[PDB]
Amino acid sequence: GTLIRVTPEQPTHAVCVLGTLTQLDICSSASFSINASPGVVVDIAWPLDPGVEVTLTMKAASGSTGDQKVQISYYKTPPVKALLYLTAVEISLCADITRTQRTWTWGPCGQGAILLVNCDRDNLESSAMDCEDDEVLDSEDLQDMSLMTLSTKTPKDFFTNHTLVLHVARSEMDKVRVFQATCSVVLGPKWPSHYLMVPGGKHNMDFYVEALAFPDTDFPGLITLTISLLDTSNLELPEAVVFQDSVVFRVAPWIMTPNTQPPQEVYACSEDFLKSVTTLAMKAKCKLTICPQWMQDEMEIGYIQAPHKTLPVVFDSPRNRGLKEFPIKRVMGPDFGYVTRGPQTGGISGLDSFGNLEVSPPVTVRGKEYPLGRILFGDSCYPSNDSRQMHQALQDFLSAQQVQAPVKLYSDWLSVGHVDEFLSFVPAPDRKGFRLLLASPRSCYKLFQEQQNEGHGEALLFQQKIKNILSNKTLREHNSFVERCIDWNRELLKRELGLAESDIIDIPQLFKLKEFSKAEAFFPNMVNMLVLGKHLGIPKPFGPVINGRCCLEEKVCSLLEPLGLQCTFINDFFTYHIRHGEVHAGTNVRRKPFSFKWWNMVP
Amino acid sequence: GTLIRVTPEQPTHAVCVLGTLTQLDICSSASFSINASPGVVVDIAWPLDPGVEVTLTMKAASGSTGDQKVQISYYKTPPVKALLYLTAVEISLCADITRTQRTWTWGPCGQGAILLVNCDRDNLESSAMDCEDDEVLDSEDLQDMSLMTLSTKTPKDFFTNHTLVLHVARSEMDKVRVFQATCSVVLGPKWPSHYLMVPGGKHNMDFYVEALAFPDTDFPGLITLTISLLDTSNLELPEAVVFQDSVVFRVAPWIMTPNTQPPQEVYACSEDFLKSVTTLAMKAKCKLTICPQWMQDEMEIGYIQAPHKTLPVVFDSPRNRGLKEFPIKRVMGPDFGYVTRGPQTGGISGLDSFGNLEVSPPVTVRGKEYPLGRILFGDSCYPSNDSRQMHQALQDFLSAQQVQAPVKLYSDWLSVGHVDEFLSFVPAPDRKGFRLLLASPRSCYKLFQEQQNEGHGEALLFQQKIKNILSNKTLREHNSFVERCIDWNRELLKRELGLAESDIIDIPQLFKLKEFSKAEAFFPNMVNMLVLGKHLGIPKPFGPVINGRCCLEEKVCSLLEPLGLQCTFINDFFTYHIRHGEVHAGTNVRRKPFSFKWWNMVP
Ligand SMILES: [Ca+2]
Ligand SMILES: [Ca+2]
Ligand SMILES: [Ca+2]
Ligand SMILES: [Ca+2]
Ligand SMILES: [Ca+2]
Ligand SMILES: [Ca+2]
Ligand SMILES: [Ca+2]
Ligand SMILES: [Ca+2]
Ligand SMILES: [Ca+2]
Ligand SMILES: [Ca+2]
Repeated sequence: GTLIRVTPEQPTHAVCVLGTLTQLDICSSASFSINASPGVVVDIAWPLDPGVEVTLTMKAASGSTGDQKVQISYYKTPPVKALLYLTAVEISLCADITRTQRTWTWGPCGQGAILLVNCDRDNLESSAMDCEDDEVLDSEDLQDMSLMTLSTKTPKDFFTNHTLVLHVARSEMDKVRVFQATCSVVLGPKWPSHYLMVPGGKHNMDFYVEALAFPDTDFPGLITLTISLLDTSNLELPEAVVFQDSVVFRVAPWIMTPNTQPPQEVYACSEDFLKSVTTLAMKAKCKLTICPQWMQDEMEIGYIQAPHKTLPVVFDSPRNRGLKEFPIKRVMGPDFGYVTRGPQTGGISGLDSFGNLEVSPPVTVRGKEYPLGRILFGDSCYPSNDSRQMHQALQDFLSAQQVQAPVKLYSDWLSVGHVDEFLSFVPAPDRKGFRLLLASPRSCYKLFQEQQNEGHGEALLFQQKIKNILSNKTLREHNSFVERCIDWNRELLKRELGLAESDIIDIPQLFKLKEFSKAEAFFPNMVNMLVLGKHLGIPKPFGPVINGRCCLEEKVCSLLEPLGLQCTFINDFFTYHIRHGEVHAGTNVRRKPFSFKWWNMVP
Repeated sequence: GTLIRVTPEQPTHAVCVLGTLTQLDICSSASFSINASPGVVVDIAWPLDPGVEVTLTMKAASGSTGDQKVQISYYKTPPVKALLYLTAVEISLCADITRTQRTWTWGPCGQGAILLVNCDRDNLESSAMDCEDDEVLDSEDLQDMSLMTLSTKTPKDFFTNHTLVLHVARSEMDKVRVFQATCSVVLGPKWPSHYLMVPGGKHNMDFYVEALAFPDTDFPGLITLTISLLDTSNLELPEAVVFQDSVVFRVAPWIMTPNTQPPQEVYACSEDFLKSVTTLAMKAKCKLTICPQWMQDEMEIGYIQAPHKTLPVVFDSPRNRGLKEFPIKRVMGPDFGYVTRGPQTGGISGLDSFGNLEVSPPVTVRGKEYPLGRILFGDSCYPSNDSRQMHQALQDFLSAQQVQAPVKLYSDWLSVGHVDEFLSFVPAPDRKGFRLLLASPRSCYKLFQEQQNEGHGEALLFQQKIKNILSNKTLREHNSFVERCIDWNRELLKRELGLAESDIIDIPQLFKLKEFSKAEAFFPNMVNMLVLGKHLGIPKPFGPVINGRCCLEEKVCSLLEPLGLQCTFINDFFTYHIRHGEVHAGTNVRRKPFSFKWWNMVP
């Protein structure tokens, strides 16, 4: 908004940007009438009372300075004319604010452009994320960036006495970079403002914007870019600002992908195990990449999305065991982004591994819908000197991507400590579209007791007989405490995901307590499975054999077959189980991103 | 929520905390009926279909373990009884959540206790904020803290096999401390969890909680304290959690105090100037403290408030000139809190001085009400190599106190750079309850021109004559650019405070451009005034003398008299004006805090 003050002493000269509101102070220097050239529209809510509001609007840009005029006449005495020469310009900075009112808003009916972190590597043969320099080295790189467009409509000579400057706050320049195209940098970590070399008349200049940081504890994730129109007419004074406009970009969050999303690519380490996963992949329709152990624990493949582009992004875990380089060389690349968090030289724990990191399927909870589901990750029930957690920097980061609003589950009771070890999700053809698989000691005691009741108490696990497993009073106590622990999470998941019992399938699974009374799988942990659509790669439990078949496998089939799930039991025993993890821990999946556009959520 | 599983194999034993929801899984091990002792109420929404929900509620705490029982009978065959022995306890952690549903919410109808930073010094003769140690050294200190209360109702022997532990996340322990009273620490930066020594029966233990950090960029300002009930019955297993409850405190923000709040105490430095402010104070009803120059620029007196207590808190500016120690020795003390921000060894600017920091009066803006008004502070219109700003750490801090939602105004055009130099607010007996005073070159040219018209063009400012001031073409150009700058802010303030023109009074004030074309006051800056209720201490302009009186003083009186304001013109010329500041820059005020409770705002 602007208030021009006019005077009989002499004429006023002023610019009006189309779309702003220009009022007029007629009273300050001195009844009155107003007449203006045809291009000016004087609405006028005359007596010389200062409560009278007089606005001026223009419809077309001027073709020449002082193009349009307003004449205010003051009247017992003869008239006194105060003159005002106006020049109208179009000054509009444009973005994709309708995601295909200078505030960013969530929702299908909100407004605000979207910006991707340029955290992938389109560059020829380098090893750096594209955004860690001040150059656009490849044409393909521009697809990842967001287009912003300055449009001006001015007289041929306007920029004789005006300059436009594009700028970002100092607090946000470390998070964004802006290239101008005919590509060179105009804004970035080094430069917060830049004078545009614009010609008079009708012009358009394209800018390409990338982000350099994902939202975090210290970054809500909004970047503001402003254009300012400056009067540089009087050579003995500074620039005076005449008009300021600006777009607000929101930095796209890193988004995770539940087991219910159609798989696209599988990952593992390098013999018979390797072959069975390679059969599942080929059935699941996805391509396969291999590495020459715990491919689950070191990385998590998410994605970032915007109306113009969407690409997968690896979340490299701060645990830095043998697979440490795999995310930065093999996965990162063209349309494959990269993020990491946490201390990299050491200072982590086992809950920092990404088998401790999962997402739920889309869910609705006492009204609040979570279209991308909710990150699940494990920790203790309270902090003590013995208790473990995922590092605060990872928790903080997942929360700052506000979209899959994380839930803390209880995993510290397990030796290894991964939510993976007691839970999985699977597709289902009805009811919310999935099932929760929770590991269940109750279920396996039931199954074994029924087996001994039907006469098979001499049947051998692995070698232990059913009769002995059930009579073992310590095994039972251990598995009761483990039931308490899993049950605590059952109810967490129930509350935080809005699940009912009919959303949940118990899978027979027995546990044992070992070092520091932490829990480990008594036989191969079936819930630690690889979900490749409806083709499931479950660990071979090597269960009691009744009627020419493992009664364990049989029970799971009874449970998952009627959901249209096809169970394959992979042998991972000497290769994986005895080393504290299973099929799910020896693998990873790239899955299809949600169709639902994260920015349409109202978190 | 809890789901107890009952079995014919043998009786189940379980605790139920009053106020939780206990359901029953009758189907897992195996028509049926339920009968329970009188203390249990079985609502029951029978056939043995697993879709049948069976909850149990208790009304009184048990007097002894397994006090209450539920008997589930299974029935062609004769009955099979599964038994369940329940023990009910009261476990309730209490706070002042109704500020005189385990989420903190803003508003007159929301919920959540409030926590003060213990940033004052009640301690005898020390020099440290109370909260920088793990001791409560004085009884008086407990008034600043918030009371939390654990109530238990259990059988005399319950804590034979259960322990309660109080805890805070590791991410929040550095921001809170908790003392237990009969006072010693149980939680804090060192300790995230603690085992409570509670006796069976009916007990209550008081805790006293203080906060150690104000909300900031890295602290939204919520602290969560949780109690956990742990079963420690089986000596060969870890503790199993049975019940978790928790209160959420919000850390009270630092709140600033507009010129419209009744003054309580004035501050200055040590001759005739000093005496005139001492007359104004004594009329304004407030006490006076003095220091043996720019008392405005180094500190800002705000306050923190909670239902139990409210105290003033100094905001010591990172500029560290001669007055650097004044906030930490003279102001800080009993019921006088302390905060600071920004780099303290150097790395600041003049916009960092707190004459660059003001608040508006309470205001409403296109619907959104701001009951505590809005922080105003100055910066440039865009960032260049020459432009100045208030340090990001100060801006970040003021914004994180979400309450007086800051507005950036344009002050970098002034030499010194303070919003103080072009604006003040004053009480008014009508219309929103105040006036905005903006400095106005327009007004003074008008006044002088009218004076020369009425024959006084030989009248002497200071020595310059009116005739010459008006004929001076450079003075005029300078004052036009300065008008552009003040006008830019007029409209900012109009938009961001919802002001209309009738909220604003122009005060005649002429400026000159000097070093680097920055602006300074041509004569004593009248808008830089000390507002002590309705008693105003304005700088003596030493204006042209007409009719035995400065026509400048006269104009201001014409302007402020009819608002019931009493102008006193203090001479600060050789003492203050010639050193780049005025009365407002040579002073400070403690003012009465808003009656409106900040937590009732919906920011
Ligand atoms: Ca680049
Ligand atoms: Ca790229
Ligand atoms: Ca890594
Ligand atoms: Ca790309
Ligand atoms: Ca994972
Ligand atoms: Ca203390
Ligand atoms: Ca205290
Ligand atoms: Ca200081
Ligand atoms: Ca106190
Ligand atoms: Ca101030």
